[PDB]
Amino acid sequence: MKDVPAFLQQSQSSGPGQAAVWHRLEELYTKKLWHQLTLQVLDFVQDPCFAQGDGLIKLYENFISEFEHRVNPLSLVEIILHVVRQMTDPNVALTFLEKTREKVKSSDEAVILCKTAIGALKLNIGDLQATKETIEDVEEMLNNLPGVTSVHSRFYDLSSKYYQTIGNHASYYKDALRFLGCVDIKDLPVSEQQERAFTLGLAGLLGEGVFNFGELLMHPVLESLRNTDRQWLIDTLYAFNSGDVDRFQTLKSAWGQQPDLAANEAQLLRKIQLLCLMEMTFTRPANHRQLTFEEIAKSAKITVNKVELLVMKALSVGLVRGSIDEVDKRVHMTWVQPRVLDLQQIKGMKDRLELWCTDVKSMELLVEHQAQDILT
Amino acid sequence: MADPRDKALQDYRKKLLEHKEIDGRLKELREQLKELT
Amino acid sequence: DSVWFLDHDYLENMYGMFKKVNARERIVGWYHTGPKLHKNDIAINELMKRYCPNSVLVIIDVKPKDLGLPTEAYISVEEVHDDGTPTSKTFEHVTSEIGAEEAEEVGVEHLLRDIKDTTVGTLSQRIT
Amino acid sequence: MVLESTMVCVDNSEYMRNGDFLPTRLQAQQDAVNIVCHSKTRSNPENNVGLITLANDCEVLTTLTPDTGRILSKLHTVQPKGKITFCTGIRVAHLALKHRQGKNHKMRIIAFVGSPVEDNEKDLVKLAKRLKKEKVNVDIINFGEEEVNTEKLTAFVNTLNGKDGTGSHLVTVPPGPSLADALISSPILAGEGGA
Amino acid sequence: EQDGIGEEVLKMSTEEIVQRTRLLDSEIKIMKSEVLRVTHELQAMKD
Repeated sequence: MKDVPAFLQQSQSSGPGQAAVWHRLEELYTKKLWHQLTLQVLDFVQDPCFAQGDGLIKLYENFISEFEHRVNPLSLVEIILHVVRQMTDPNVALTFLEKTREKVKSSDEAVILCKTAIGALKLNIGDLQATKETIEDVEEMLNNLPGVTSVHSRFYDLSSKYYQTIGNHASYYKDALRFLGCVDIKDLPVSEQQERAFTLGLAGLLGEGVFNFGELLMHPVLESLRNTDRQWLIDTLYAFNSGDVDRFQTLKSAWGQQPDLAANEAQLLRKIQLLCLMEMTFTRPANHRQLTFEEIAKSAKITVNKVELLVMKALSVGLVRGSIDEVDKRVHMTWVQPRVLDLQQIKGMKDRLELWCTDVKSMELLVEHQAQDILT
Repeated sequence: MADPRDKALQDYRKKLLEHKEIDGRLKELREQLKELT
Repeated sequence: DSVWFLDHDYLENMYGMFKKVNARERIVGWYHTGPKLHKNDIAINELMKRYCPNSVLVIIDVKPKDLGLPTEAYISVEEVHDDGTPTSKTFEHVTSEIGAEEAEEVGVEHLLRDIKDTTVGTLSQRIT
Repeated sequence: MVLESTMVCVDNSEYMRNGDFLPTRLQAQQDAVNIVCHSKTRSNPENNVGLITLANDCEVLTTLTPDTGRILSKLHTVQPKGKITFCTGIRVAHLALKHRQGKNHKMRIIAFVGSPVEDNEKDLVKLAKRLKKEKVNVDIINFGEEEVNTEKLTAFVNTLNGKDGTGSHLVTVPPGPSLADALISSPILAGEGGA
Repeated sequence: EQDGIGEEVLKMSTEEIVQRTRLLDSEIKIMKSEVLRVTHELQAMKD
């Protein structure tokens, strides 16, 4: 008879809003304006699907088959990605997927998205183990290609929701870092960014790895959108960087709220101490990277005795390198790691580079001066 | 025959018969390249 | 610079031919001739790999960018960069050295009697 | 055509998704180009054909040679979802026309439109005028504009004619079902030879 | 395409079937162009 009018009629009844969409679709299908057909498909799928409703099977199983070697892969793929996240059903999701994947006349672009659709399902059934593998493969695909900005953010958010659920703050930091920088909102929920943003900061404080507090502030995400939980979250980042117990301590109501801060209170104290020590070595030119224990204690606002043990643990892990001369009572830093990315910190580098430009000029003249008669 | 399903199949099959010859030619030329290397 | 001319087939033809003149001359990749490294270069880098075994991008300039060699060697890299920016495709440099085979050495050594970086012949040679 | 070298510009777009030309507009456009390229060589072996793209960062994929096979190999592979930057495709085609193995041929570009053009009408009017002076003639084949609405190409064509090695002309094919390949009937194989 | 499977034809209604056969016919023209392409690579190699 005809393919699309029968399916479209069953759907028209369910959603009166979609009635206008179907008339326009019917006309285009016959004419073979397949470019228009994609766009027609795009508008329906995003929030409606009839996936809480009914009549989904008759329209979709056939549409994917119809589209299968005419209308571009962008049509086929849009149906799966949208339906699966709403759904808890593996059967129906699996059928749609197999058909979507397959080659089309215009191109092969469905693949990246197909894998994303699968990931979502595994999360919904409640398989932590199943989800994490698939997520790793897509995140990598995104890292390969520069400039696909929107897909990278949208994927990063879904992956983040899985991570929050299992509890792996350490892992969470790494994957979070990426969303914050590329950031975009074109499909991303408001509420989801707020949950993932909270866990991301908490992780960041626990960090032994973290020396990118300055990056978290710089990323628009935390600063622009604040809630009551988010008001404290940015503040705790600030307190770390500064590395003072006085700024840090006022925020203490927070330590009780999450067990993650409350439990590893030792790591927090050690972190703020160590970061302040790094800022002092950094502020100071290449004349001294030596600081006394006394000076470290003042910055840290932690006792002299406990500071000496804390500095030793940081050395032991390898975050910092140097020597401790306890006769002198100085920790001489041989080596210091990559610091927090803030503007001021870009400026600190200039000071030494500029100074170095003038000492080299002066000196270059003294080397030329000595036996200028003979260079030959 | 008297079935529309019969007509579609017939069209696909006269085309498979035609694809098979090109595919065989494509293969021969391609075989020659690999051997030259 | 998003309009330029290049003959891709030519790369393939040249590869076979160079083998007769010396065995040590095969398609290694492509040369760029300065002044910087451009976005427009990235399109050709992609293409070169197919033609060549995997290629290298060496930039040979007419005047040094430093004071030593006028050559830089690059490999395409993808790296995440954060400050409000997404993952970037860039070219990461790898350091270069000088070196030659015996034929080359013979002619340059007889011809040279220039001042050089240093020749070595006195203490004073060393200050230069 | 006699003592002539022509580069064919393939239009990779996003309005080539339509099946108004079968199978896909683009795949129908590959085929349209290929028979025209063959016709040119067969008629007069003095013909050379080269390939350039609008797609991506614009480069000369293969050059002018008597061999239609050189151009064909690349044509199929170029990204179907490419850019519809027309002016940049034309300019690179001018650079290749200069560098040939034997140089005595006139300079011609025959261009395909898979789509309505994205870049302003103003820009093309200008490019056409300078290009006319160097004596590279662009002959434009029109099915692509027509899908949504009437051809902008005719204005650019008019500006072009006056100084050319061989005449420029608009060959029209209905954008619906009559196939892309129908262009063989309208002359682009041999121009008007005009002034 | 979906040619050489019975199951697809039963599943799809007539509208698709008329359309589909037409795409499948144009496919032979592009496969002839592919034969001609390999012959060129081989000629370059031959020198």
